[PDB]
Amino acid sequence: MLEVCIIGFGFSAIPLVRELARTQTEFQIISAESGSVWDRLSESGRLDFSLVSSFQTSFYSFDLVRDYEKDYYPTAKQFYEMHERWRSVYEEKIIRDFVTKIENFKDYSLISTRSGKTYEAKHVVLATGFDRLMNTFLSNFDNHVSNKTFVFDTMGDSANLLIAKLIPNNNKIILRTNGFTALDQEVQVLGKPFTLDQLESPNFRYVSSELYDRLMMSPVYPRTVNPAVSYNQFPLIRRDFSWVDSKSSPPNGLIAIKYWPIDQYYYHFNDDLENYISKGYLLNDIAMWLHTGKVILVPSDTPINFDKKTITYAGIERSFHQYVKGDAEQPRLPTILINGETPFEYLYRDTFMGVIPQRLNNIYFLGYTRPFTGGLANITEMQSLFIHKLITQPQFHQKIHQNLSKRITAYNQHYYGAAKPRKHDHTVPFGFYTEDIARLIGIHYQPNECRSVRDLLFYYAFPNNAFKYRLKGEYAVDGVDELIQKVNDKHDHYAQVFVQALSIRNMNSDEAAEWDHSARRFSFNDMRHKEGYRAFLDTYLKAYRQVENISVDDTVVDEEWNFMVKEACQVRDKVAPNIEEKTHYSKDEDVNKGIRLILSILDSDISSLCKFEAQSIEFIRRLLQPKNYELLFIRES
Ligand SMILES: Cc1cc2nc3c(=O)[nH]c(=O)nc-3n(C[C@H](O)[C@H](O)[C@H](O)COP(=O)(O)OP(=O)(O)OC[C@H]3O[C@@H](n4cnc5c(N)ncnc54)[C@H](O)[C@@H]3O)c2cc1C
Ligand SMILES: N[C@@H](Cc1c[nH]c2c(Br)cccc12)C(=O)O
Repeated sequence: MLEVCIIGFGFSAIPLVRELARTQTEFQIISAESGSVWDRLSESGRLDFSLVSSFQTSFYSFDLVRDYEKDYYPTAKQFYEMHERWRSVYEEKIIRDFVTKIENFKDYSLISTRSGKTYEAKHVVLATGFDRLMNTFLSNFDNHVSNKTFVFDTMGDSANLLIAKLIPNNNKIILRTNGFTALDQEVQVLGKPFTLDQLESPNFRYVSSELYDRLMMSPVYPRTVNPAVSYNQFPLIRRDFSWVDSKSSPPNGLIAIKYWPIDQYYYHFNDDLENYISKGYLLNDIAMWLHTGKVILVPSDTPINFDKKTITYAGIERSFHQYVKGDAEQPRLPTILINGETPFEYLYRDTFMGVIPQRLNNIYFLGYTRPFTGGLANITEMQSLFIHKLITQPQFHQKIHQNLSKRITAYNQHYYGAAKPRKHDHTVPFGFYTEDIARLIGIHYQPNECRSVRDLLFYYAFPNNAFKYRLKGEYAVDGVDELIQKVNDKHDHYAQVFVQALSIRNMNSDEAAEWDHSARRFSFNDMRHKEGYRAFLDTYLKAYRQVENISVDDTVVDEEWNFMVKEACQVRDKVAPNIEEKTHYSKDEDVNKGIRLILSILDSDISSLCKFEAQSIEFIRRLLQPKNYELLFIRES
């Protein structure tokens, strides 16, 4: 009988197949001939976009140890070509067929296929991905539509990509919204560019959930009164977060869109716009679209006449060309019968770590946990080590399953509280998930074992990418030592994000919210750095039309649209005049000061250590024994 059957091979299954081949575990893959969305987008020539996730979090450790030389955002073409390169390695192990039913029993599972062939396996892994209706909308989208009005009822990464393609052709975008969370995918720290995944320092949650809440949540929750932040200029971008009932922040279930801020897009791509646009690097600054009025937010109750294709706002019956409603992604799961009898019903919170459904036996889910920020690779690489250890080591399989129900209950209370299950429950902060899996597997690090300040920087400030836990130990990948060294040298050993915790150690949430936005350019949604890129935007729109071979008449002025923009931007026109020039930027001066201190005692032992320095050395000493380190779902009962 087959030891392992993997149903679905695209991207999530790659790191698991690598570990099974290394231990020479008997496995077989069954994946359909149709392929994935990247296959459909390749055949139609629609891989002309880039990832919302950084290279260091979007490619696997065993690829990064060879190819990493700098931080950047890969293209969809590079992402798919990596999918194809690995499929070529493992094509001999893939049966091209479609699984239609799985009958799960106490020790094995009976797998049925579309061709009629039957397979038995002791361990079954599902890595089939998700179905999304927006995928087909992207696959049939005509990029030549011009001078039309579009109404979106949902905002997301796919809607933002569609808007990025609609803006340059003089298309007007109406968002009937109940709010959305948008974050600059790259920010500046003292002028230097940082992708947002670099500044999350998740292990500071072990100090206190309140400190880490003040570290992260001011750009999400309306905590600052600073008139330069987008959620003060456009209050309809605010979401209702009354569902949050956990003390772990950012909460599980929170989703955000990652976009190019126009100032960072200009920094990277201005000197070769047409080539970068053709490569897939598209300006998608939703904050810039609201600033210029190319996108307006209207209340969700704004009346739409779907018969006449009109939307009534600002006393205007605005005709629209197309209405866009996003869907909810659902896992591509085949029919699964518990004990061969009872249909299994998927529920993320009824699985352990998104991997182990407790209603089934020896069935594992790979690729259904979504990262809040960064690429899926961080999640699926850690999931693949977790699944591999469960499959190949019976004492670990036993240790996890003996109290599986209690682990799931303890996990849900920690990350969801008393909140009822939501459709977005599968979204987790990547630095929390990778660390949780590392502690479950035993490839984690110990904060009490740091001896120098450099050790505390690596533990707390170095991002919890998958490869961070593959330097030594059971699942070490060769070359990670050089990779971690290269990453440390290019990011000043992450002292800058370490210093942020130093700077807000004695602040309350309101003081930290104001300190976050006291910078000349605060990380996310800074509306002071948009107007200065208006002329560049015109250059961008022209470069886009040349790449796409489009002729767009942008002379006819839409006085009706300008009237709706004025109605929609009343709050902006009231709060933006209150933006005041300042002589000191507290965050910049505090972070620059702390970096000087940290880099001066970088190699000193913590035991071998006039006031800011004194409270910082005390803060550094307390880091050896964090008081919020307990994670109940890690324990065996
Ligand atoms: C438009 C879009 C943009 C994205 N951008 C990013 C990004 O920037 N960064 C990021 O980290 N992630 C991104 N993702 C998510 C992720 O990278 C992709 O979803 C990727 O395909 C990984 O999914 P997967 O390998 O789990 O499943 P897939 O690769 O989608 O599918 C695995 C395979 O399983 C097969 N299969 C399914 N059901 C069966 C069955 N019953 N029997 C047999 N075979 C089956 C399918 O045919 C498919 O070929 C994006 C996703 C989409 C749709
Ligand atoms: N702590 C840094 C970066 C940061 C804050 N909040 C974030 C969220 Br939410 C997602 C990703 C990154 C960040 C800062 O304060 O600028």
